[PDB]
Amino acid sequence: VRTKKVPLDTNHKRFYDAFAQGAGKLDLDRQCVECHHEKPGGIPFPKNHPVKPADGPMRCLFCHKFKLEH
Ligand code: HEM
Ligand code: HEM
Ligand code: NA
Repeated sequence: VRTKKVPLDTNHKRFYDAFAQGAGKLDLDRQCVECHHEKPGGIPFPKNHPVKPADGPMRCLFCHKFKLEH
């Protein structure tokens, strides 16, 4: 099935804007961890979600596309 896109909402608008301005996806991915992380606090990944790699950030934007894209 389809994997979920980045919500276009107040929580993610700055990433949409940064992306539109030329920000690299790896730099953006690093900022996602602020909220999307493991216990305690924040927004935990579901069971079975991929875990972070040794080299560089988990590539959020590779699997979770922005909406409004071409
Ligand atoms: C960083 C660029 C980033 C990504 C990528 C990302 C993705 C993401 C997904 C795929 C979801 C699930 C949406 C769904 O189930 O349909 C999701 C949900 C939420 N996020 Fe997020 N997110 C990124 C960054 C951040 C940051 C920095 C925050 C905190 C300010 C944040 C927060 C949230 C919240 C809350 C949700 C729940 C659904 C919603 O209200 O949007 N995300 N994110
Ligand atoms: C990068 C750190 C990253 C974030 C942020 C992120 C978010 C995220 C959320 C919030 C969910 C839950 C969705 C829901 O509530 O229904 C979620 C689930 C899935 N993800 Fe993810 N994800 C990040 C990284 C990655 C990477 C690198 C991949 C692919 C290798 C990936 C894929 C998936 C899949 C599949 C799911 C379940 C289906 C879905 O809900 O989209 N994520 N992710
Ligand atoms: Na990426």
